Amino acid sequence: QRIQPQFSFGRTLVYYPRFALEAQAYGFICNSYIAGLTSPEFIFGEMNGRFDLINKALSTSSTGYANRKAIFGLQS
Amino acid sequence: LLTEILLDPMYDYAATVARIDGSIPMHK
Amino acid sequence: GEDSSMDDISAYSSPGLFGEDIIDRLDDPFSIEDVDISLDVLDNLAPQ
Amino acid sequence: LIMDDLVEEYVETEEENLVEIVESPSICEGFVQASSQTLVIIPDNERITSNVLTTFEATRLVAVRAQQLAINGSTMLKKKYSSPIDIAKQELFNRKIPLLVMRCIKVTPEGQKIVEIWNPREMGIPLLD
Amino acid sequence: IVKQMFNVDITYKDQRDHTEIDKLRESVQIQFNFTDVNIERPQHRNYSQGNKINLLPNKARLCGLSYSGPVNLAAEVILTAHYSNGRQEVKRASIPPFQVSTFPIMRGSNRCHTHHLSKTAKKEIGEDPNEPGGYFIARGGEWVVDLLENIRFNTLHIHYHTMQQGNNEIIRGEFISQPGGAFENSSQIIIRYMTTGAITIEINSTKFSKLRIPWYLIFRMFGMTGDDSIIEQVVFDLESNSLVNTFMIEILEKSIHVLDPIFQPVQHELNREKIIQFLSEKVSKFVSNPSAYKSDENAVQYLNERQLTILDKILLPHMGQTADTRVRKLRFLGLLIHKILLVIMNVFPPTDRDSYRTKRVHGSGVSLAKAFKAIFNTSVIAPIINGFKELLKQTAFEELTQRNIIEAFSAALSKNTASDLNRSMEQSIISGNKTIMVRQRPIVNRVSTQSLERKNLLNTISALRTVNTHNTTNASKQTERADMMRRVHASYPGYICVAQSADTGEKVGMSKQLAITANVCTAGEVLSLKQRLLSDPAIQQLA
Amino acid sequence: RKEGRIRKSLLGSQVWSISRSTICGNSDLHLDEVGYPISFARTLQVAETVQHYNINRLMPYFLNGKRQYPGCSRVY
Amino acid sequence: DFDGDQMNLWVPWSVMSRVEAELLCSVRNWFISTKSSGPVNGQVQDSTVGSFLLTRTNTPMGKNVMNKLHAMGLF
Amino acid sequence: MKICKACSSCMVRTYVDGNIIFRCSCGESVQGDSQNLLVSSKVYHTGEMEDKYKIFIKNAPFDPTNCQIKKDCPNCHLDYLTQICIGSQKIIILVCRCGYMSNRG
Amino acid sequence: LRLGEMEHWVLTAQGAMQTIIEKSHDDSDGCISYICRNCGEPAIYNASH
Ligand SMILES: [Mg+2]
Ligand SMILES: [Zn+2]
Ligand SMILES: [Zn+2]
Repeated sequence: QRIQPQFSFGRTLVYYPRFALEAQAYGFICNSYIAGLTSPEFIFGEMNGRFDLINKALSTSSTGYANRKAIFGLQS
Repeated sequence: LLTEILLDPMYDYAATVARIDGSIPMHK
Repeated sequence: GEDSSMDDISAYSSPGLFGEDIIDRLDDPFSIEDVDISLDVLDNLAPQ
Repeated sequence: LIMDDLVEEYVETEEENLVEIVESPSICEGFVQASSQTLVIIPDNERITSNVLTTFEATRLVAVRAQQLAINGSTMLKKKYSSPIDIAKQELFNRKIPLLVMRCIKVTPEGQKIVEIWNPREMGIPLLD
Repeated sequence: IVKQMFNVDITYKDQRDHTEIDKLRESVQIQFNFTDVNIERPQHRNYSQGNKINLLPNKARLCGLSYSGPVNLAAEVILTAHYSNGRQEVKRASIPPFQVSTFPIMRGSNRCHTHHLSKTAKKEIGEDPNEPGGYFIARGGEWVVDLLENIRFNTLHIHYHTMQQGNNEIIRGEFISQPGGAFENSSQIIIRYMTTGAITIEINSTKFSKLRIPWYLIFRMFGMTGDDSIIEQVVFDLESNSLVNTFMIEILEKSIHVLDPIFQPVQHELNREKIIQFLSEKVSKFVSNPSAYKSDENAVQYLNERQLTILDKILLPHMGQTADTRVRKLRFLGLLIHKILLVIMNVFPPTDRDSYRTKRVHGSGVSLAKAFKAIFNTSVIAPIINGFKELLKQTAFEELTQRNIIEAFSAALSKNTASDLNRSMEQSIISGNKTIMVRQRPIVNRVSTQSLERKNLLNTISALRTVNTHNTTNASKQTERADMMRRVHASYPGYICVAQSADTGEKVGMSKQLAITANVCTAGEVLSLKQRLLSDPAIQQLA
Repeated sequence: RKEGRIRKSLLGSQVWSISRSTICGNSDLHLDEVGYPISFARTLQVAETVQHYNINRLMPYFLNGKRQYPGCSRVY
Repeated sequence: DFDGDQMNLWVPWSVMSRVEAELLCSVRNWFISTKSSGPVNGQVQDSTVGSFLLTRTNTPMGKNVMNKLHAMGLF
Repeated sequence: MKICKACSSCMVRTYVDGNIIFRCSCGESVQGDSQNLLVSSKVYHTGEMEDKYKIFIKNAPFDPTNCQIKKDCPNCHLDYLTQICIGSQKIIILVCRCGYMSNRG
Repeated sequence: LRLGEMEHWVLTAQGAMQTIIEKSHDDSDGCISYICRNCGEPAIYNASH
């Protein structure tokens, strides 16, 4: 799903108006990396960038509990 | 007593300005 | 009322989070408790 | 005096749902000693286990022979070698290893250990290479 | 903190009966206050008998010393002797400004010897000419007090009970109220909406702890015992029907008629005095006999007056700390209940736990203020308290002279302690741990600490610009919470660096960095703006 | 717990004769080969028993000692 | 990968362990993945594109050929 | 909600037996006729888009951060209007600082 | 330097032993224990004395 309006009621960022209908307000990045993202495009990209960093850290710990439980159930 | 003063930083400052003036030998 | 001699020293530390009083039994989803990896080689978990 | 570095606390929250008069004799109960077993060797024509050594069994044979060549020095290799590992490996490949593979399949409650004794010199040898 | 907040009024009841006046007397009121306190620049005894020559930071770092400035205190002690038949003998003593403590001094602050020294002097004194400072030198290591990210005070935080454990509760609203500037002690009130229909108000402060009161009981403690007035205070109007007022009115009725097990005797009571007595009995310590004291009218009066003073100082102190502000406190509490019940309607969503509008960053001054008030209490007041108790044990009360009083006051702060304010402040600086035991009590240290790893000046500056939320006891359980508080929030841009974060492990998103132009404000002149607002013709006051 | 007797001391162990270092690429090594620095090779040792078939081979190791590589400093 | 990873290395000294290590735990047995039943190893990065460049038909210069000296140098 | 005329206290309902008779803790009773028989009610998809956003709609033309569109206001003929989106129904409301409200909201 | 639970699991998956014996006993706290075989309790044995 697109970027949720978390800044305020109906706002995704301070750079966009409340209940903005442009796709850019909800994460649609128009530029490419070689062109250079703008300030709000970078913020939306960082929200996705951090959200991938969080998933990695969860992945190591979440699978660790499952791996140890699975090993002991099956090792014998 | 000396170990309390020799490690005191203002003694190094006082020493280094005496060396500049030449009041004390450059080495120790 | 105006005494502070046996003031409860816990209330001196003002609350930092919201639900500090709630004991929660779900384990932390970021702990390395069940992952037997050494502390020095924690760089092996780093991304790239 | 701020101590800090508390020893925490530990909590276990689960349940283990593990689903003629009598008095105290000392011989009817007890007996921590287990009854001595008798070895029943399955006849060579009734053996149903593989006639090819597993990589585990071949590795165990080579390791045991190499250790015994490290303590002893006697072998049947015409081609001499400088390492006990090589001597044991070639002894296995040339089918002159002085070891037997006992495969145990039973523990009968009557105190009966049923095994199949397999000769590595007559068995197939895995890859190991 | 030392003058306004550290006032002592403690009464002891001896059993010493070695003289006729000793038998006639079983009471003593110890009362004292400080009006003098100043931290001066660090000093060092060069040869254990010198005149405390100046201690420079490099001397502290090299020799493992602590770069701490001595604390000079002066106190006025009032000793009152209480006898039977109403007699009252008072002994007053004034203590010269004495010093047994040192407070750690942040390098670069106005009490640091390198505060205004020239860059060349810093160069030849052994210091970094270009570094800004902002760290502490304690036991051979440099420590940085980080920016502890704290929720906003005087703000109603409403969150649904989405913990999936102990779900006998529905939405909860907490309100930490601070009487004024950063250093005033805050009292936290918690409003809980329950499955049974009750609305319980719990106040957590010095004098109160984990005690849950029905809302109408707190309301009618201050008069206004009529249910009509309470419902009008919450819903603001009983005469405009609406759909929202109907729901709030019906659920407040349900809460009013709910029988709680603990406050049964005073639940139905319309007598203000009886409720005040019941709460004073339940919440005040040192009263073990619930029936013996009741037969004495003056004991009842003392308990009632003390409880009323406590409730004046503890319930919404930012609303006021005087009895004449109690009705407006009731109005504010009704407003809070109205906001919580509005949020229940799904009319408003819960407070964003990660939005930075409802978050504050407390650094060095505030965190050290809280740690210092706790440590000063434990390591100064209690020594003095026990010393004076033993002094009364040793010597007849009118027989105490002026010199003996000062001997017991100063000596009690000396023996077996001799540094413990400095040592405990150092321990708080070094640890920064979110669980410490002081005098065997599991409290939390709100001082965000970090060892000064001088990998480069960029590392040092980034460390001194770091915002930590610093998970406390009852940390993040396995839920969406551990993920959301690590995500880049939509309020971050411009204040919190959207990019800077740990890229590995538990610390991903846990430690935040100030943006390049972001700054942390100090407390402003609240009095001037409040006076201007009150003098504004466009604003109609509560009255 | 993880630091307890069972999970730390029974299900795992601290071992001797083990080395740890950063890894790096060497395109001139076979897939079944690892590049071991000589400092670590002289630290870790291999226990070879002395028999008739290997006494000639182990003599250069014994004669070198700590002075030259390949060598040895321990004899049982 | 080589971004700072550290890996343990211990050399067996016991004859039983040494016999075991080369016969049973050698990496040749882990070439085929137990998990997926397919190969684990192969060409990565520098050689996956290197194998394509070596085996492609036409280079931007022309036909992808080399004289004897450079064909020998490949070996 | 029934309040005691003398005690100013909330009165229980006490449906006994064929009628509704309110009772206070002071023992007073006031009974109830006709319009007191509504015990409980629930209306679905109601209480939304009227009472939740009335203040927000009223203040929207004055909010700098609200999105605006190029559309003529019928009343004051301003070239721009304030565009408002509320609810899971995504109801679009155009409001103006002159009080024009698009009759929706 | 530690051979934790996961290293033991991997060696067990490889069916190793011997290497597990070597590392966990010979290159670790490997001792030799005496049991009475009659009462099952640890017993005292010494060859020198
Ligand atoms: Mg790596
Ligand atoms: Zn009544
Ligand atoms: Zn208009």
